[PDB]
Amino acid sequence: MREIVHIQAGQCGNQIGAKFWEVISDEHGIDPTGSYHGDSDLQLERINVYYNEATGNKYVPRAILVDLEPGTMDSVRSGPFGQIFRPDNFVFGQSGAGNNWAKGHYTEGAELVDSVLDVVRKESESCDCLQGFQLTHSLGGGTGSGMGTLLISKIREEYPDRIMNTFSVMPSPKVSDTVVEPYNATLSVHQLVENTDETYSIDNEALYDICFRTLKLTTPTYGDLNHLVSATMSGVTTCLRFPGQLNADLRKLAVNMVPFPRLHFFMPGFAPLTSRGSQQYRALTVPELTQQMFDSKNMMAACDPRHGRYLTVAAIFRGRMSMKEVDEQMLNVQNKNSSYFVEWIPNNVKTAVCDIPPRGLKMSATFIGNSTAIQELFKRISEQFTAMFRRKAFLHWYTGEGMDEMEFTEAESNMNDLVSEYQQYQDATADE
Amino acid sequence: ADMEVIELNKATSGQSWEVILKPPSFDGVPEFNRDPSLEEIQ
Amino acid sequence: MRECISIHVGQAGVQIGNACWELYCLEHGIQPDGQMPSDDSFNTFFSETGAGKHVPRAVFVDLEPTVIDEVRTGTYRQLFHPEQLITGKEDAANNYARGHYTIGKEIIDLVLDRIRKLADQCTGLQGFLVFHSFGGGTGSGFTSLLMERLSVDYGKKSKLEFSIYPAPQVSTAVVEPYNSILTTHTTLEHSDCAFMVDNEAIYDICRRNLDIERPTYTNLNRLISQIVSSITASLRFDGALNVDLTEFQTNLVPYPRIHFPLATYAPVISAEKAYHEQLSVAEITNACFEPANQMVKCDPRHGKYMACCLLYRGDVVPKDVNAAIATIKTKRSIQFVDWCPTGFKVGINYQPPTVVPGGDLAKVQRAVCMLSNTTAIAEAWARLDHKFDLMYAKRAFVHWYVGEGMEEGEFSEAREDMAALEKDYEEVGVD
Ligand SMILES: Nc1nc2c(ncn2[C@@H]2O[C@H](COP(=O)(O)OP(=O)(O)OP(=O)(O)O)[C@@H](O)[C@H]2O)c(=O)[nH]1
Ligand SMILES: Nc1nc2c(ncn2[C@@H]2O[C@H](COP(=O)(O)OP(=O)(O)O)[C@@H](O)[C@H]2O)c(=O)[nH]1
Ligand SMILES: [Mg+2]
Repeated sequence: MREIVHIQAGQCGNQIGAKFWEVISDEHGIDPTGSYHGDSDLQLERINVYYNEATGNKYVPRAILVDLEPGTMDSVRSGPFGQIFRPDNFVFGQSGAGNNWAKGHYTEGAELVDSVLDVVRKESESCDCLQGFQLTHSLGGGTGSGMGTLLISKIREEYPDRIMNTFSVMPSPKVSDTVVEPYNATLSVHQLVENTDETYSIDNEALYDICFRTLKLTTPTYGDLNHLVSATMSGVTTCLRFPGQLNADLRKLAVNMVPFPRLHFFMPGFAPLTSRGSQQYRALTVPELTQQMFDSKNMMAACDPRHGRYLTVAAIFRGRMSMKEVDEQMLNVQNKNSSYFVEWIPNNVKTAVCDIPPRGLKMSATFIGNSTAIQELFKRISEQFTAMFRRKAFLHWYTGEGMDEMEFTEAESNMNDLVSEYQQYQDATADE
Repeated sequence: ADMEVIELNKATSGQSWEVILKPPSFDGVPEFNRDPSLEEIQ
Repeated sequence: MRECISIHVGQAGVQIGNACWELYCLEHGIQPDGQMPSDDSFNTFFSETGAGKHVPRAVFVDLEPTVIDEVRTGTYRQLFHPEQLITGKEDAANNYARGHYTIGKEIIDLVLDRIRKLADQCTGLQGFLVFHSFGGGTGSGFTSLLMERLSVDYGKKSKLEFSIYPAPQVSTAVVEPYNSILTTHTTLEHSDCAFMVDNEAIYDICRRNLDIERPTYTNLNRLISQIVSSITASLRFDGALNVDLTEFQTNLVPYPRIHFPLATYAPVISAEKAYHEQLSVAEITNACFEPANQMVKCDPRHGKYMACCLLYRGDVVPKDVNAAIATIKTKRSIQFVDWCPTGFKVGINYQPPTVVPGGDLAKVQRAVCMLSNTTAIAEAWARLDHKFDLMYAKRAFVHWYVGEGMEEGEFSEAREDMAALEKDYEEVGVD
């Protein structure tokens, strides 16, 4: 287990993916040319998980950039770290998906899919020991959503034994670019339930609420939302890219986090919450960092963790702090909040501490929870879907692509079963 | 106050012995409580 | 000549192996390059090359290369020949099924070929010492696979284990109870004697006795190595008790399945402490009957003894020992089973405990390791079995094992075997 192959699909996927690469390059001391200029051996110890070493001192992201639209790709190349990417790894179409899952999954996407697989095969065959794949995409669009899930299925076919991981961004009416987002999301959730091993549920509803309510940003931009996404992505991948004992690879993370195959949707959390401009800040102790685990205000999925129960939790502390203090504080939270952890999975909270804090902060905490409360996110999508589907509104955009009504009914039913499954384990007891 | 000891050996670095403080209460050997091959394993 | 082959499986096994071999070298005066400027018994553990270099009779195995890569870059890189440090590419991902079946099946033949090459250098091979964790996929899965194959290739050859019983303070997987029960069931019929080391007991000794706020594997292993060295000192030096591997079994194992002795070590003293009075034989002997010095957390006062071995090391006189045993009997019940004599088999090995320079342990003139087969050890199995039951009732995480080709029936079989083992400890203590 070594290399992770990263895929970026659609507008959102490429925007969030590009930010992930500039954040992690900065943490690993890599400049936009690919040269390491850091001053810590920890930065290079597990550099091979995300970077290929090219001739000389240069490091190249093992990243494939995908879109059915060319514009986003140009914006990435023009960017700060745009030059770091492998030129041959940009795979783009000319005919977009027009925020239509059917175009991304069946028409335009199907036409481009083989060109993408050719690039993923090149990266995969170069690997000493491929862990698997990491996909960043939105569920509300057409490319990220439809083509992204098509790619997952095509990759799963060729690499059935590798770990399939995603960072899936959930649509919200609060920051919506299309009226059909509930359809695109439901059709994609159906695909993810079946085809991924782990999915980080990144909710735009929660990101907007954090920016507006907590960061006091009257009109949040994608730039503001993406600052929270990149902080979360950096946090959840800490264990994979730095030397550590816990969840050091994609499979060990999945084995510790996924008790039942379909229940692989994670609720990420982050503390402290910061705004792009906020380079202040003077705060955050160990008890303070720990308290934000149950804090709904710090969740990247718009669910209250106190409305459910944690099946499994992974908590990552970053910065210079006492491991003794972390262990005490973490035990206190489990003992005080006993009722929000399932009794039939003993020692289900695993903690890791990394000496390297993320940029701008001296101390941070990242939470990865497998909570039954994630059903609130799926319920929200199902109700938005049904409001439209009941009247067959905008259905012509999908049937016009060759889709049948049954696929819509099936996707919805599968998502409602997922909700019902979370509820089942929420109500389960250690009567054993 | 009384005890029995049974000397075993002495060597370059050793000297061992038994000790008996309360002898067996029932008398005699213990009275209470496959395969494989290569074919069986494969 | 009576050679012993040491096998170190997975991260725990390899890391404990590093601590053991470092200590053996200090005890026998072997430098990290295998050179020694020199009783002769050390030859049971170290072979000799044409250049006068001393090489451990050991194999280090891991399914991932990281841990072993540290041995082959480290201080003792010249001590071992490259062929005895075996690594795969893909780990068992804390999954017994991956370690035993999927991944293990690829490297098994290579590991046995290396073991065979070491055995070919032996004139009187006694058997094997197997070091592994219960919790990891390699430590659990690969060990049981290897143990089965060793029984086939080395017909009625002694196999002893040093098993790392899992602790939540240092646990890396939620599935450790599953891996622990699966490995215990499969290995039970293949092991002659197994010494469990509870990571919590070791963690607590480091915290309490060595004043280490947050003990690391380095701290834990140094302490573990001292107990392993106490058990193996009479094989590596001209000892009187536990002189051969068959003698461990004879002295401590009354029934084939009840082969899990409890180790208790004393004294454990901090190095960064003010000069203190050396402990007497009475003081160190008293410490053996204190549950705080145990290697496994359990209550012997709630159990019954079936065998007790006291292994003294250093400046110790038989008169001092007998006086200490006599006073203990006057104050303590020390209850034995009906069919066993109330007694101790005592051994004195003249070499005082050696400690790693710059280590956490203080140098002492005398130390002692008590190996007792008590029914109280069943408490450790019960704790593990209960955690297994909690998850298994919901089939939580079971899909990971089934996906690797394991059958759900193997989980039931393993658990029923553990229930029979708990029942055996109960039946053995009856009268
Ligand atoms: N005492 C001690 N315990 C250890 C050490 N390393 C790991 N463990 C324990 O062993 C268990 C984890 O298993 P590992 O040995 O790390 O895993 P592995 O055998 O390499 O197997 P895989 O990584 O899954 O292939 C946990 O209970 C750890 O606390 C060590 O150096 N010393
Ligand atoms: N967080 C975030 N969401 C975005 C971004 N761009 C678009 N979205 C969201 O993604 C969905 C629209 O999909 P998009 O990725 O633009 O379409 P695609 O190009 O066809 O994949 C909606 O839910 C948008 O709110 C971005 O940069 N950040
Ligand atoms: Mg390992």
